[PDB]
Amino acid sequence: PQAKILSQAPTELELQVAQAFVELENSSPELKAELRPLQFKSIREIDVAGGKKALAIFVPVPSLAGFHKVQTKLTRELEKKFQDRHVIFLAERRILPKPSRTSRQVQKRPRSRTLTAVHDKILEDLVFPTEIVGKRVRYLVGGNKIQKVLLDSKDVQQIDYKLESFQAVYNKLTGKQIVFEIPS
Amino acid sequence: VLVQDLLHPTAASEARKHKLKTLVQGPRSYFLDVKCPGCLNITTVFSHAQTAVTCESCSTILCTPTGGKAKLSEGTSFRRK
Amino acid sequence: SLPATFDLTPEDAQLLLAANTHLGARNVQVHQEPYVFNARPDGVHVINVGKTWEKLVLAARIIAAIPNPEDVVAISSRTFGQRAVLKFAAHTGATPIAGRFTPGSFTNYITRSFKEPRLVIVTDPRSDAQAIKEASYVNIPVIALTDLDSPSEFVDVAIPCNNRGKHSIGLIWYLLAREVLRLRGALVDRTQPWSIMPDLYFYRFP
Amino acid sequence: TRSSVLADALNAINNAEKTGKRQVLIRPSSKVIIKFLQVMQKHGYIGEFEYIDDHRSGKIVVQLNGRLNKCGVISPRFNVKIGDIEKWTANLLPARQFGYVILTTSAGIMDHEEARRKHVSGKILGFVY
Amino acid sequence: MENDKGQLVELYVPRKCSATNRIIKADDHASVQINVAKVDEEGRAIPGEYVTYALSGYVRSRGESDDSLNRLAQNDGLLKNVWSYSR
Amino acid sequence: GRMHSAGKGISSSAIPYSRNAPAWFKLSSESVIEQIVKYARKGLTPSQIGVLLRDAHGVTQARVITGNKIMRILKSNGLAPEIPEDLYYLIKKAVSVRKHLERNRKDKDAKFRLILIESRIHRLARYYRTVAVLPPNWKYESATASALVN
RNA sequence: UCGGAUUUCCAACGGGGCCUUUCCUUCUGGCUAACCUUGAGUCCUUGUGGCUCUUGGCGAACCAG
Repeated sequence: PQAKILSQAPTELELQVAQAFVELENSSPELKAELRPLQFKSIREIDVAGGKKALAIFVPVPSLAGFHKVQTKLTRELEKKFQDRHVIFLAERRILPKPSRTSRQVQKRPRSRTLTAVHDKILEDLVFPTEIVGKRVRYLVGGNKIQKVLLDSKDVQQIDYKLESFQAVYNKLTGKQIVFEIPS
Repeated sequence: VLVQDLLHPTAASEARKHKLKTLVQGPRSYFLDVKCPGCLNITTVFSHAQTAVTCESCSTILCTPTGGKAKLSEGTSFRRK
Repeated sequence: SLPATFDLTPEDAQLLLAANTHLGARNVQVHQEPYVFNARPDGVHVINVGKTWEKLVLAARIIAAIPNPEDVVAISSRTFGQRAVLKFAAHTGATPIAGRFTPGSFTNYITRSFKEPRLVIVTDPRSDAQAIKEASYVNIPVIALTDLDSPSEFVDVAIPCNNRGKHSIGLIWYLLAREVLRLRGALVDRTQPWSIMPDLYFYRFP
Repeated sequence: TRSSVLADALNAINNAEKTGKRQVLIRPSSKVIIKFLQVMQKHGYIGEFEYIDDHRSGKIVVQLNGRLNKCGVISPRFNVKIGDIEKWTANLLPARQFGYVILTTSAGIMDHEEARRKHVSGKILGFVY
Repeated sequence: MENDKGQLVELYVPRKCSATNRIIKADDHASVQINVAKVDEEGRAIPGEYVTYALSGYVRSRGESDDSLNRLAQNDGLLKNVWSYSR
Repeated sequence: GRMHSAGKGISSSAIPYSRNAPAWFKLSSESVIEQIVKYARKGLTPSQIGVLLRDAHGVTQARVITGNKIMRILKSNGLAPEIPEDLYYLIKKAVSVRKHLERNRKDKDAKFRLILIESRIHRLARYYRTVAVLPPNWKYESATASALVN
């Protein structure tokens, strides 16, 4: 049921991922009990400068915690099957435009529906399960934003091999440049 | 004091500054899992408990509020967080 | 810009530990807490003698930078420093001013106490304070031998030692003397210890 | 209470330059402050600097090179028109040759010479030379 | 400063300080110029080749010229393990 | 700092940088919300409820573990009192000082402090009367205060 | 080239229309051009090529309310 777990739009790699996903359901009595209603929206394939590529799994919002129960073993199994594809979970957060001076009647846009909140949720989920312990934005002399992001010391090694992939993801989704660091 | 780093202070000197007056502010307190021997049970207690945290079953005051920190009862196991 | 030839010697480190150069002052100023290693529980701080050694190395570099060896002047109103400065300048070629500093020795181009240094070296910046203030008017660099509560006004390169114990003072002048002479070329080999004992720079009384 | 923030920021920058230091810590931060320091950084009265988040309102650490003589704010933000610039550049700058009275126009915050070139005007924040 | 012919029209270019990069003026007598001798492989000073530093009268008078010269020397590799950039 | 006095006292709680839930805390959101409702039907104020939740039950902050504050939850349950807590304690303290002045007619210091407290009441009541969390008919009066506290 | 002339290249300097989750939204009637149904002709390498009409629709524009 690879089109069941997809949503009205088949794509080649989406059918591959959903097929492997049903196969991972079949290798488990309880992971199938969670992952069978857990559908997902779409994918993005984007290459890194280290030879391989990465897959942003676009997941709907109100099921993301159930993924966060299970995304550890699921990213492990999907890094087993589809090699040289770094597995990333990103949610689908529709932004709203900022109203101009000639802006016909639209309701009070939530803070979550803004640009920067969605970018912050992106950075929250890119380094799941570890927590960003701080953001320090460095402004160069030529006026070039480099966002330094700090990471914890509990779950280093799960993300430590995925760093340049995360840089490529963030420089592709918005064009802003970013540097991760783990403090001593 | 002419050229120094304020982005990366030394952790010892940064450890002595006031709670509100660090680089990024944040608390100096913590939590505890305590066990009274009369129940063998984990009770979670904040380090600066303002009320007398009594155990679940027995009427044993596990900590008393005195100024800054709560004084633990005599004969009580504890561990942080 | 330094070979590993310049590094700290075990013999010199034994000397510096024997002289109580590490025993710093009780109270420490703001600008010399880099030089503190730690505070003993009796209230005496500990001076990083490796930092001290490399400060002597850089001071010896600066002393080597003056071409004519006469413009280097050593200064002491300290009693033990009188002995140390006299024997230093004897072995060096520099000129000494022991005891009381005549004011207007660096100003006042008429008088007989008029000297024109290009470097002033000071045992105690508190006891020789007027020499610092005099050097602050005619563009002279100042090398001082500062203890941990010594005032650092108008000073250049300052060496953390103990100005209380006479062994420390004589040994600091001793090591600076030998390192300057090794940098000159009269002490061609570096393996050679300086043959004159540090007892010649220590102060005596019958 | 604390009424202006760019004023306090330039106060601290100017005091640390008077003492000859290298860095400052500004608390809080603002968008206006960031744009102002970008205007400074474009001509290069300062080197690089850095935002710090604490979820409240950021702090800023500024590296300041040696080049700032004096910066300041004009605290009632006066409305200015185009020729009016020739008044304020006659008041605040040390010469006709350099110095930047900076304006807040509807096309952003920038120095007065760009607003000559873009042919806009607005309000006034401060002066840098 | 130059003219319209592109030729310079000043009396002298001032020396700037190194600790604070400000101008050492024609009568700052509390300022100081430092020479540190370039060494040989044997540890002999090269006679006519120095590394120079400029420490202005404000810098020196405030009580900072020691620490600042330590910083400048270790950043130019004349010291090591003395000046710590974090305090 | 410190209107109606002169101190520059800073003594407050910090707030940790972590927005999200604690790592070691392993209870349910509905569990702590039901605990809040239980303590509210016991008859406590949200300050007291937050204190008892971080002392006994290890619940650090209500907006950390749940998406709502304590006052949003008591408003969602129909347990919000008729006036907010701070105005209530100010009127309570004013009633205490008023009774003390009714006993002792000579304490000029209690008179001065009562004037300060009533000033603080009027400023905070203008704030609550602006944002429509209090009816515009409402006005602090003496016998009205004796009715509202006693 | 018989003092000024405008291409190519080059920095620059401001500006407009877009695309990146995104800027003026419609309903009802008239006005041009383009994709499609339908068969017809003028040109040239044999043309569903280019130029032009025939009844019915969609998209981008012009106007009214």
